[PDB]
Formats: sequence, C-alpha cells, structure tokens
Amino acid sequence: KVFGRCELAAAMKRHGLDNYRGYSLGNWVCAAKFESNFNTQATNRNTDGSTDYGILQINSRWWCNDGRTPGSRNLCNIPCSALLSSDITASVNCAKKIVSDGNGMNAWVAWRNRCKGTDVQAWIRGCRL
Repeated sequence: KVFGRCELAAAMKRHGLDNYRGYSLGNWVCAAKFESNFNTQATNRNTDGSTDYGILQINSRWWCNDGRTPGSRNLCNIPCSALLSSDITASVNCAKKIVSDGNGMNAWVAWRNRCKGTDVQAWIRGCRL
C-alpha cells in the first residue's frame, strides 16, 4: 500500500510512535518518506547482501528473517515479508525495538542524513491528528 502522508501520520500515532522515546511524529513520517516513499511494499538490497523491507526499511541483518541473509538475526522475531503488508503493526512494533536500541533513530540512515536537524514538524503539517 502507498500511504498518503497524513494517513500514515495517523496510523503511526494510533500505534504509539508519537514521541516514542522522545521522537515527535514528524521524525517518523520523515523517516518513512525517505526510506520507502510511504510504500509498504518497498524492498532494497544492501551492499552487505541483507535486504530492507517496508515503510521503515527494516533490515534482515538484525531484525527479521527473509531466509537468505547469512548469519543474521531476527531480533523482532518475524518474517521480513510481514513488514510489507498494508497493516503496519509489525513495522511499528519492530521499529520500537530498533529505536530503543541505544542509537535512537540514527539506526535509520535516511533519518540521520535527511531528517535529523530539520524542521520535521512540516511532515505532519495540515494533518488531522
């Protein structure tokens, strides 16, 4: 599913990411834009041979099992294909684990390079939330 901006803001809020570990909702929506362009089906292979899945591009090296990433963990205990559904519940609970991880949203290279330091409120401006 390709989400609209506010539609995802609203799903992200209902699943409890708004200020989760102190990250306002616009951080999460910005991260999603520059990771998947809001597309639950987005997949991208990494140079290390892992793959990133879903609206938040969660990788198979650490967080999920895709049956082809050697020597990988699945710390969120799920198939990576769960991360591609239109129900974003798996991506969101997994994202909670990742972000509690020690490095915050720096774990998302797009957030760090494109969202951090920026006016992330603009990503939800105009949404009914």
